[PDB]
Amino acid sequence: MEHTYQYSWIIPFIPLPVPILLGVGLLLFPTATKNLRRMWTFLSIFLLSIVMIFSIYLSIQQIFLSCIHQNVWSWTINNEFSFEFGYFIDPLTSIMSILITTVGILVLIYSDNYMSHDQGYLRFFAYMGFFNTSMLGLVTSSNLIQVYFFWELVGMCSYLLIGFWFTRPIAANACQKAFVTNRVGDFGLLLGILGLYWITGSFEFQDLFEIFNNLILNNRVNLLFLTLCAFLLFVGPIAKSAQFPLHVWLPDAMEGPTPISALIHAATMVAAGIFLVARLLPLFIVIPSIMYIISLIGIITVLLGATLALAQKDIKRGLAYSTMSQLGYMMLALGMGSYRSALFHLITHAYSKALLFLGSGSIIHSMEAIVGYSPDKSQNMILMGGLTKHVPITKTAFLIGTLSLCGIPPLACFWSKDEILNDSLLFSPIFAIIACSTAGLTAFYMFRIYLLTFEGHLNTYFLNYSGKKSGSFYSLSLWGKEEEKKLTMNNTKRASFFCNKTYKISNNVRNQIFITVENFGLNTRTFYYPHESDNTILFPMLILVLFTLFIGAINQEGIDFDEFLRNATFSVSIAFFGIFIAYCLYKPFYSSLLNLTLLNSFQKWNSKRIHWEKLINFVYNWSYNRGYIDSFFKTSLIESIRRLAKQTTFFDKRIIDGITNGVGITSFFVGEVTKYI
Amino acid sequence: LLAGILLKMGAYGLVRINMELLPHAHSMFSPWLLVVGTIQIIYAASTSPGQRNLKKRIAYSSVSHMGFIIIGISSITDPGLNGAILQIISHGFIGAALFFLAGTSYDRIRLVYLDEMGGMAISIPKIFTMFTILSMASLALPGMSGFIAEFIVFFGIITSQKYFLISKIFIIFVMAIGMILTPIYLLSMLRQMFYGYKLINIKNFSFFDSGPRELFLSISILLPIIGIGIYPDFVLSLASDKVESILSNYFY
Amino acid sequence: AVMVQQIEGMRDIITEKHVWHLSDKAIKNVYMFYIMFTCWGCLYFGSAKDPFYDSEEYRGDGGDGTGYWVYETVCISPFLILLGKKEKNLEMH
Amino acid sequence: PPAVDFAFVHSVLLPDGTPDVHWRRANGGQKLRDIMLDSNIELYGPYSKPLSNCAGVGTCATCMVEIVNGKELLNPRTDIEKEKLKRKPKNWRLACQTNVGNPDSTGLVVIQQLPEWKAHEWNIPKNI
Ligand code: FES
Repeated sequence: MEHTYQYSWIIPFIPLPVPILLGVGLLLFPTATKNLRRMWTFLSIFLLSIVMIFSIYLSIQQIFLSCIHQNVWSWTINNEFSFEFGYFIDPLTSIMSILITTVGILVLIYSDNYMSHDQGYLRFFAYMGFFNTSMLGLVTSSNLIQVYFFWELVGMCSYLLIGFWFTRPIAANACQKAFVTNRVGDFGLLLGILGLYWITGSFEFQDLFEIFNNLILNNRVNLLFLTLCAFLLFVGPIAKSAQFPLHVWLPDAMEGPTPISALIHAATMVAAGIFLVARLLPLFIVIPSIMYIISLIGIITVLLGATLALAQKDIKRGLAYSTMSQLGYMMLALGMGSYRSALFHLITHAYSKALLFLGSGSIIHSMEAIVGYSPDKSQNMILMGGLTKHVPITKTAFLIGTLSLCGIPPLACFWSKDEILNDSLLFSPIFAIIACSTAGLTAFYMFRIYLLTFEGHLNTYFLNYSGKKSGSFYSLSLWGKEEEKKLTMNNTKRASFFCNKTYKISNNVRNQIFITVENFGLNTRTFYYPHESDNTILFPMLILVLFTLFIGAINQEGIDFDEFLRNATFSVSIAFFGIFIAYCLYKPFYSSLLNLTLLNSFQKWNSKRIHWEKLINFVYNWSYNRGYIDSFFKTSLIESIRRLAKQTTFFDKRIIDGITNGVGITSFFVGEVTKYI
Repeated sequence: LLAGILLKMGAYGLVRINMELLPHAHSMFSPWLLVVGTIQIIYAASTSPGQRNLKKRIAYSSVSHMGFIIIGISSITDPGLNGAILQIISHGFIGAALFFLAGTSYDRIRLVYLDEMGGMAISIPKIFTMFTILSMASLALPGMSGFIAEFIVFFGIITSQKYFLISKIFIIFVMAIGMILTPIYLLSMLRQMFYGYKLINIKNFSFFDSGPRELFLSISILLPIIGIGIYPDFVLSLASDKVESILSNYFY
Repeated sequence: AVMVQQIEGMRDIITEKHVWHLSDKAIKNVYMFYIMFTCWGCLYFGSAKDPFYDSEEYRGDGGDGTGYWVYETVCISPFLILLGKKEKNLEMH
Repeated sequence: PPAVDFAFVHSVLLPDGTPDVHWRRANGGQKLRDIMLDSNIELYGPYSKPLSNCAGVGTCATCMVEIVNGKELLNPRTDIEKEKLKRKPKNWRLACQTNVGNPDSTGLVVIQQLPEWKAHEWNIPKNI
């Protein structure tokens, strides 16, 4: 305590110098620093390991000693600013610091091989290290000034990571939409911290906590100003944690890397909003209506995040909407006032879905050998099919992750969601059974994802489907030296060479002579099956498996750090109901464990597809059109600004530049007239 | 220099002549100049996506950032006027570097508008990374001087003795829409002239990148922006005494 | 520098408050060295092999260093081919 | 009765090296997607999983079928076949956006199901 918090200012700045050296290396001497290709990787990993060990040491001192350190320095001293940039060590700082550092180290170990076949390598690790710098500075922040500072820097790093692969234009639309949405949240954080400075005059996390115990009891401040100030202060976490108004940036983040899917969300950056709301809960329990607003936004986005992940063709977008629905669970917990269970659910999701993203990217890099390089091919969860037979450790890691979200008590994570629903049902009956219903839906789509990825035949090398596969397996025909010397140019064999005559019909033969000329055999015959990725992909997945097994059982440390059977079996029953409904739909007949009489009766009861033909249509159109909110925002929010921009440059160039140009036009005209008069 | 220093005189004169020579009529019309600056930021930030031209977007971007100077001058406060001086120096660097890089981008690519001139960032990555970082400096995005400039302008609004809450809420709201509109045109410029891929541009052109001279220009403007964006007393400390001497005439 | 803060809500706070400022002279010093760096960089990087503004891509076509050399080029070289076409017709092509 | 003569040539070959034609029967025209669902022929391929289709509305290009000699009794494209599939060999239509017409109909349209994942080109006769 005596000498370890005075050097707590380094944990933002320790990742920083390798993006500083890359930002002056790639920008000045690109052959030199790209010749030092893998060394900056290990240097970023080592500096983040230093920050990991120091954050673990601060966490050990937080669980031993109950104290908070606020090691503030001075930044500007001219007038009423007197600004500080200090570092606020609460238990939330320890949770967020280990949550950044462990996930960042594992994503960097992953990204050594994810980017190992990328021409863009070092600028990705510059963005990674500068993002880790910015987010660790965000969580070690003693005032809203520095929260605002590193908040916008995190938004910039999100822009850079999503538009990392800058040559593809869908990532360009993605990163523009992402940074603009983060700036719509930044907007609210601005006029929210300025509203708090007008209500308090604080600009510090220290004095807000001892002013908001009696600020609402005053007559000068308005309750309306406090609730609109707190709502605008919540607009920021809406944009970071991808809540219902500002959610349209999250599923477009897929076009960048898969490590940024593991780090922009299921990690640090969507935990920025959770960190902010949980840090400001001593001034969110005081303002009465904002708690209901946070509960309302969470309970609106949990039905949106659930129904979106039901019918995604993309693996990464589906896990993104799963991340958004779990972030809605976190905001629903933050709307409970639950100071403890919200952060614990944050920890277990941020170690669970990070593992799920690394498993998804291992699936993707295994599929790259099959389909070549394409996100509509190598990220399409439909034609993944089954990979249990091929990549087993990826299967085990992805399965432990999806059971960590499905809520399995012994060997996965369930106690978090148990505390969520336990704190939910004694609060308001409207919010509770729909939360359990979304939990059942969450188990449903996560098991749907697991079955479409790992369980069944491959859907791409399947001999019913691929014609090049049937041409490649059968190097010789079924007769050997008969029926052909091989036959190419197989003609229009409608009659099947049976000399079949025709009754009264429209036509049998015509002037149409079209031969189905098929492709050949014995050429690129191999079609190498998706083998396992190297050690740098499995090793973060093994460590995150050890996390999600270790955190999933956490006389407890629930109070010193910061209906028992019926509710638990109800949550497990509705989750296993989602398991069962996904299992009977996607798990094929040759590998399912169910009795074939019941399995036959599933299609026998439902062979009509008329009362299913509207339900599947509505759910798929919802998940495909993004609840039509993407189309409405691209119709009347950004194209409305485009029409406003064209109208405003019309008013500029035509009828205020028109007046100024018309002064000279009139002087020319009166000069030409009075010359000739 | 037309945008770096020639644009900021006058705004200098609004501090020099129109603020210490004529205090009471400046107190009369700064209610109107505040509203005109708030309309200025939104108006010029919305005329910028309407510009197909590259360099005109940066021109109206300069008109947009002058609104913070007009507001900080009209904010009858030390944080207002001091953020105005900071925005003078900050956007001197910002406009100078952006118009420099736009001139060099026109010299390389030879394409003026933005319906053409698609993905060029693989062709000129040094110009792309400097133009990207200086766009971030234009975004009032931190580690850069425009951030702390506009935030001290906001702080001068919110700590005003001239204005009441009815005005201040509207002023903060309209100004804070401007830092949403500014990413729209800046990142539209970035995704037009740099992001993307044109199939015809593979090896036959093979454009020359930023040379070391132009790269020193961009880095040497970038370094004081960063040095002020992380330690803003490189501007406020050389003028806060004089701004106290100015506002001594206004607060009595 | 040690202040123990008593807030009833969460916990006690051990704020440090190292108020500091770069010395008045040191701001002049960092200005002095940055003007030195500007001087050095202007001289040295003006004395550099400037790879774009030397070649036949820029100096060859037009390349006076303005922003209109493209436009006067594509506005005068068609007049050059019209002049050459008239001088071609002057000898009956 | 008016019986349209679909052929429904499958995408993959037989291992002998000849295509396998199935010659489905169903009456008239309501939707080609409903005909291929009802008469048990393989439309979607890998998209035949339950939530792997838009259940007939056209918002996904998952029911695509190459149709040859299919200019006789077919509806035109509803600006969804023109938009979902764009850069195609122009003989490819969505079964949930095409229709072979009216119930009083005879014809010999032959449809290659799954134009994705095939190896034969059909050597189409050049029109006009
Ligand atoms: S089923 Fe969606 S395309 Fe026909």
